[PDB]
Amino acid sequence: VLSAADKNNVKGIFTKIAGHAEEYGAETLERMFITYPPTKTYFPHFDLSHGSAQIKGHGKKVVAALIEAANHIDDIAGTLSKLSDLHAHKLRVDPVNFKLLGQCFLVVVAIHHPAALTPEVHASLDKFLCAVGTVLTA
Amino acid sequence: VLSAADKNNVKGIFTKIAGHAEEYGAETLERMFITYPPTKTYFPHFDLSHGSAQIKGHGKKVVAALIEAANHIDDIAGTLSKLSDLHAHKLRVDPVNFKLLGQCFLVVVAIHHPAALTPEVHASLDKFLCAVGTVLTA
Amino acid sequence: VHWSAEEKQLITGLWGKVNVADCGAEALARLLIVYPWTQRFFASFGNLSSPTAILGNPMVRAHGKKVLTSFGDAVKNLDNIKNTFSQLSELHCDKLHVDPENFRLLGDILIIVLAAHFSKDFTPECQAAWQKLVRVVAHALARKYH
Amino acid sequence: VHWSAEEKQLITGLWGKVNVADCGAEALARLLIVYPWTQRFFASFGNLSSPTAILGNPMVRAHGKKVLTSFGDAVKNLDNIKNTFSQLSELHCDKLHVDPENFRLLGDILIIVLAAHFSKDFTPECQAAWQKLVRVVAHALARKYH
Ligand code: HEM
Ligand code: HEM
Ligand code: HEM
Ligand code: HEM
Ligand code: NA
Repeated sequence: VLSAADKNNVKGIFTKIAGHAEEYGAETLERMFITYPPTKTYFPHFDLSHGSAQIKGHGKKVVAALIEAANHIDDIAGTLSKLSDLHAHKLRVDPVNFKLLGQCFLVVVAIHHPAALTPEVHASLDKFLCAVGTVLTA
Repeated sequence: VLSAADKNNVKGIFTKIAGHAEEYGAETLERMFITYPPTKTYFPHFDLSHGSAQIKGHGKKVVAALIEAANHIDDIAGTLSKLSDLHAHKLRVDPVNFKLLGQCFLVVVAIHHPAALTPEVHASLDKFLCAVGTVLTA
Repeated sequence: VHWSAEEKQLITGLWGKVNVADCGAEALARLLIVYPWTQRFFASFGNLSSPTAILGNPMVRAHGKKVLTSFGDAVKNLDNIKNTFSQLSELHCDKLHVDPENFRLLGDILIIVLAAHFSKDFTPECQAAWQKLVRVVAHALARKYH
Repeated sequence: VHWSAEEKQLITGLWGKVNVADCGAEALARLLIVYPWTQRFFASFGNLSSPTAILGNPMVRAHGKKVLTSFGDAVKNLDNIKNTFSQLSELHCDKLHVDPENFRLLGDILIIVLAAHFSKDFTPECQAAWQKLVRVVAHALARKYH
């Protein structure tokens, strides 16, 4: 599970993320769509060109949901269970895709806050993202 | 997580696994070593020939641990926490190996109880084995 | 990969006893029930709303037979599996964009279906040979990604 | 796989700016810290008992430089990667029995290390090309399994 150090490491890095939800979320999605083009299949209703209004709005929601889970890190499943039915039942998102989006989020964090993303913080954030992915695929 | 139906499916098939702990555990391990020979690397201290005393004794312990997790299916992590330090910290078992052992266990169940291993039960047992593997790699 | 005489015998021997229609239908239905995100690829098959609906669906059963028949093409030319699956690789990789981890999951399900149909005749050595076969087929199917 | 002119430019252009010693040491240390089961393969390196020990271990630092230098051999012949990595495939598959999922994990860590070193110069298109490169190398490294 998430240790006490994991939780403080995650909360610590998110003090740098929390003010950039739209910017970092949009960049995470744009990186995912360009690096892993098959992920575009889940967004046929979107304009997927750079900086489109739909990508910006959706990216803000994704990161906002992560911030929610960070604020209630003691029960991530309780905060995000409302997204489980959407992703696992309605959308049928292949579980491999959560690792792809998580990789893109870590790249965004590394680009903007390289000194904060130490090996130990990286380890904690990987466990946090894996825990979120398990809730959303449940 | 495990739904209420998953928990009912797992317990039912395990009423037939209990009482065959040594036999089914030994066969699961023999299948894993033959089907996936790299897994033998974790047991350099064992005689790995068919029906060796170490394989039989260890197989009984593996399935006994599964039966224990089934008996306390509502909190698998508390029941298996001591084994987590052994597998993740001391032994450093690569997480891929938990899927290999789980596959061999499902093969043993299918060989002996094919009618009990319906698609819905297979689905629930897969989720249970995945949950155990997640605890043991924490 | 290299096939030993014993592996070839275990594969061809078991294959002659496989009920292609029944084992194929069961393997595909289990894929859709055990790993429900795979249903996203089969919306054209209609009613996948429950395990009972999936197991009774004519299109799931027909497709599963075609899938297992394709495994038979591997059995019948074990040294040419790569050429045998080249067109199917284009379909699954370029057109359907099925993640290759799903090929692994289908192969593992097939092993469990064969274990159920053959019981103790599905020896550990037989499982080893068939696991190798489904791995080789999954690799051939994933080729057009690399 | 096939490589576009823009992909080749992104790969060779970034490669000329990579600190092979520092990025290689960092990627290997992150592998051992983020995915600690990988430490089982490196017991000959001595003290891996903490993040501090790993990051200061001279054998980790030396090995990480050799690993990234090999990625450079891929950069320097992008259409011949499978042959370039043939001997390394025998080592990792036949001798060490490293599960190929670990090759994917090291590649993903390398991408995060490159992102940290290059910041916004590591554009989405640059990440796409480098992710493709680490995937192609991982595939070549796993060749001797098939
Ligand atoms: C960290 C992991 C993820 C988080 C926190 C997350 C969060 C969210 C949120 C908050 C929504 C909006 C829910 C609503 O408006 O009611 C959403 C919708 C959606 N998500 Fe995710 N998501 C994640 C991963 C993924 C992945 C990996 C995919 C597919 C590659 C995906 C595809 C979608 C789609 C297609 C929608 C519907 C979007 C729309 O119609 O506007 N999500 N997600
Ligand atoms: C369902 C998954 C598993 C369960 C329930 C399980 C259970 C156990 C138990 C109960 C023990 C003995 C603990 C003790 O005596 O204190 C043990 C030890 C051990 N396990 Fe596992 N195990 C699992 C998976 C694995 C896997 C996948 C591997 C490697 C491929 C592995 C390798 C070992 C080894 C090497 C030992 C030490 C055995 C000895 O020295 O006697 N285990 N496990
Ligand atoms: C080793 C694994 C697999 C083999 C040998 C295989 C084989 C085949 C074959 C032979 C066909 C042709 C069907 C026809 O001729 O009508 C086919 C089609 C198809 N396959 Fe696979 N397949 C495999 C795995 C998968 C997986 C894992 C998925 C999805 C998760 C998938 C999705 C599909 C779909 C959607 C079609 C088209 C069905 C249609 O439109 O009628 N396949 N496959
Ligand atoms: C995926 C990209 C990888 C590349 C390009 C790569 C490359 C290399 C190279 C160049 C060597 C040097 C061989 C020599 O000096 O003779 C090596 C050795 C080795 N590699 Fe890898 N490697 C990769 C992944 C991994 C992974 C993921 C692991 C383990 C989890 C691993 C474990 C080892 C070990 C144990 C050695 C032997 C070290 C020694 O005895 O000094 N490699 N690798
Ligand atoms: Na090679």
